[PDB]
Amino acid sequence: EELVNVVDEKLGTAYGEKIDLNNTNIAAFIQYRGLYPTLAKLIVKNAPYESVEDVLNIPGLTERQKQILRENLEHFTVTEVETALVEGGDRYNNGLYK
Amino acid sequence: TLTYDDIVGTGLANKCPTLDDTARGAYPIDSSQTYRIARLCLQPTTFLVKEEPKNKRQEAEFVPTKLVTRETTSLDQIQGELKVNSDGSLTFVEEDGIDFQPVTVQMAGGERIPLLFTVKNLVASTQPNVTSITTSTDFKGEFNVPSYRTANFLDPKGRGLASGYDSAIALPQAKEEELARANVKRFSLTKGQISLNVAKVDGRTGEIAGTFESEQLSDDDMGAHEPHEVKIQGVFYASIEP
Amino acid sequence: AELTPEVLTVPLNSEGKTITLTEKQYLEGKRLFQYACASCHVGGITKTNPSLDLRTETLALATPPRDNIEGLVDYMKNPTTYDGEQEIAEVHPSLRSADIFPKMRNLTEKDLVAIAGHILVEPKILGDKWGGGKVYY
Amino acid sequence: GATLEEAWSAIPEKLAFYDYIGNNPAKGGLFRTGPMNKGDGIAQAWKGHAVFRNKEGEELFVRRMPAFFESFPVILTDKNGVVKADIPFRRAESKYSFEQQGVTVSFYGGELNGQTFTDPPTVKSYARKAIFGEIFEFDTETLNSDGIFRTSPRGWFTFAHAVFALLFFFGHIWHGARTLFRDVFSGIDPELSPE
Amino acid sequence: VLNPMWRQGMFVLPFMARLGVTGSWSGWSITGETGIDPGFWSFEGVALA
Ligand SMILES: CCCCCCCCCCCCCCCCCC(=O)OC[C@H](CO[C@@H]1O[C@H](CO[C@H]2O[C@H](CO)[C@H](O)[C@H](O)[C@H]2O)[C@H](O)[C@H](O)[C@H]1O)OC(=O)CCCCCCCCCCCCCCCCC
Ligand code: CLA
Ligand code: CLA
Ligand code: HEM
Repeated sequence: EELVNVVDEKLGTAYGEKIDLNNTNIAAFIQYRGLYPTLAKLIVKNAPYESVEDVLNIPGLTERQKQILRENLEHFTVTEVETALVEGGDRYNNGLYK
Repeated sequence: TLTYDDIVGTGLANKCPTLDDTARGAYPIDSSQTYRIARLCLQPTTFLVKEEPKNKRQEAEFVPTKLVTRETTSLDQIQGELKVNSDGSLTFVEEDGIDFQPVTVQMAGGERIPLLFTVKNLVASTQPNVTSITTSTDFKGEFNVPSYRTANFLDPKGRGLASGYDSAIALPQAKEEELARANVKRFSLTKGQISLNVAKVDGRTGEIAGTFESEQLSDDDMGAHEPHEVKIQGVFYASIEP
Repeated sequence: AELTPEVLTVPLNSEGKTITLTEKQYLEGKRLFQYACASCHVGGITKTNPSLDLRTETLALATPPRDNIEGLVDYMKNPTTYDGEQEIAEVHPSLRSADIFPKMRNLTEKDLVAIAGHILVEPKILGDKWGGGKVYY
Repeated sequence: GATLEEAWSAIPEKLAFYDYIGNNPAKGGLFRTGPMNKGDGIAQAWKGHAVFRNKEGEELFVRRMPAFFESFPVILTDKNGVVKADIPFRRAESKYSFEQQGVTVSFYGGELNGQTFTDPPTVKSYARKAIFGEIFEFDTETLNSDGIFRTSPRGWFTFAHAVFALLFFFGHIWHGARTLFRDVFSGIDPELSPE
Repeated sequence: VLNPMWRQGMFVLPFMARLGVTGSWSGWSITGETGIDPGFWSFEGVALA
């Protein structure tokens, strides 16, 4: 019977160390060679992935794109979708600007 | 035929489309036709808040409430593929649209009960063996109701969920525990459940209107108070196309 | 004395060559940067889309590399997202698209090289104050 | 030649206490009506010095709260002023959160002694209360404290022979002036024009 | 039901009922009604009066 903050806790999972495909703000996508712009719109769109790799099998991904993801696969992780983190279409615009 | 400069101000854009009394003429559904919905609209009128019954255990009540925020209530522009699965029943799966209007009605007492009138992630279906939508047909299904507020949001005094001061703050050496309710802000997720019966249908237009009744929950307020139950009533239009 | 020669010297090509610079060009850089418009872009952020900044690192991770006194030139000539996937020419000042953003007409390879050098140079002095806004101000 | 434990369990009660911002006279409030006790409460005992360890093992310090602030964000700086831990506000772009940097707390001396706490919540907590100096255990129930500081006698007394003395010089200026001009006191003297 | 005026230590409001003022401009009554709110002449009135 000990209620606890959700974001704070999920900051304790691998979510805080890497990029979370299913939750993480779409903004943390620029920090790598050519990912942000489009790949992200597809990374972020496209259902939530149970496995970190199911990224590679995304409908219509390009022969090059496919590559990139593979290449960057290093930094992606996953944790249960977080209701509090995804609701409000925050993932597109978290409220965090420079 | 009406321009925005013609309808703005009437507080009409909050009341949505009617179908004149040339209805009852069922819409010819195929089973050979894909079919989708165009701007499904739910205009409401009756907000009832199930009265937090006193400790006594005899039939909890559903009091009537007064609307506050003028006209910021109705919801439409909802669209979604209208599935025609086996046994000839129609299931409508909403993909997106304006559907989360935040309203705050004033309870019997002076209470200000705020809920998030919404029919999001909606999956409504009707009766089986139906090749035609008519005064007969009806739709029942589930919802998804987040919470009045987003993830960020700072209650006065700075606290918050995905941000915010994190504690008692104003009170430094105060007694930590018992404020848990306030400090850690939990975030709710619950089911809705509407019900849609048609009353006016046009055969060609794909248009169909009728009354609806949604029963959902109110404001979790991060953790503050246990939400209050709410039933919602009003008419709804919803044009159908192939 | 403080605005020294090499501190005014920056990377030219994705291959290493350095163009160093002058007090003259630098100036046009300032004059330019602002005239070429800091209106969204004032200081070192990006008001139309705050997610992208002009800090040295950010330009490196761009595609193609955009930290080259060269890079920025292609851009200003023809613009591309951080994908380098689709030309953003119609929504961004560019010589490719002058008829949209007038200020971009009177611009020249001389004027460009300058506004360019201004971008790769400013960080060197201002430190973080370049990328950040409000916070560092 | 002593256990870091025997070390702090060595330090004397009363003294740790002095190192508790809660006695630093300034922190009070002009209307904060009472004795320092209906504030942090009744000090019952010293818990122990709280040294915060990194996940890497590095020792950290809670960057204290300077007398001027009633509010304050806890920050754990590397022994050399560097920043290795904090309690985020944005929390969506957190780079140094206790949880993502595995902060932790051990205790030497006090009553807590030789104990350590690991769970991200309590570790945090213990820190925020460390920003006050030496953590302690206050019985608040008895007097029913509020959770806000008050100022020490020394504090009041000063503010006393303060507004008091700052006024008296006005009496000085007033009587001195009514001592010397006891002449004009009545009227200006109907006679005029010379000067 | 279990908190009618008389327990709450009501002394003057008990009368507003005898005569007839059953409710307050706030949608409630002493019987425990709903939707029906008195005219100006409702508790508040009697007082504002
Ligand atoms: C209303 C009527 C007005 C009439 C107006 C008439 C105008 C005439 C003006 C003439 C006088 C004004 C100029 C006086 C300057 C005196 C310099 C001074 O301040 O002297 C400087 C020192 C201060 O020492 C302080 O000491 C502190 C700590 O040191 C001490 O404590 C440390 C530990 O923290 C160490 O232990 C250290 O060893 C130990 O010395 C810090 O170091 C500080 O930086 C340092 O300033 O004061 C001292 O020794 C001297 C003793 C102080 C006497 C003060 C007399 C009145 C004014 C002070 C009242 C302040 C409180 C007001 C309360 C509210 C209302 C009154
Ligand atoms: C007119 C008659 C009358 C009656 C029957 C009541 C009855 C009541 N009042 Mg009330 N009240 C009245 C007049 C009355 N009031 C007036 C005129 C005022 C304005 C000053 C108030 C202000 C008031 C408040 C603020 C409250 C009440 C409350 C109440 C209720 C609680 C009982 C209580 O407080 O009494 C207390 C009983 C006593 C104190 C008994 C002993 C007190 C005195 C009479 C003893 C000494 C009398 C005299 C001075 C002796 C000296 C004589 C001399 C020769 C030496 C009760 C229903 C309470 C309530 O229910 O909700 C608000 C309450 O909070 N009243
Ligand atoms: C706030 C400024 C102020 C003003 C406007 C007055 C005005 C007055 N005072 Mg007075 N007084 C003051 C401050 C002031 N006082 C202070 C701080 C004291 C210390 C107790 C006094 C003590 C005093 C006495 C005992 C008397 C007066 C009296 C008077 C009245 C007659 C004039 C006088 O006595 O000489 C004015 C005196 C001065 C202007 C002092 C000169 C300043 C010093 C000597 C200069 C040297 C300071 C030094 C160089 C600074 C170096 C700084 C260093 C510490 C770092 C007159 C109304 C008389 C009175 O009213 O009785 C009828 C009287 O008997 N005063
Ligand atoms: C005139 C001087 C300007 C220069 C030198 C300049 C330079 C740049 C550069 C280098 C980028 C890409 C950053 C990166 O990915 O590393 C960029 C992006 C961008 N710029 Fe500018 N810019 C200028 C003016 C403007 C103006 C006036 C606007 C106003 C519309 C603007 C709007 C944008 C937008 C919206 C982007 C993001 C592109 C996207 O991802 O859609 N810029 N700019």
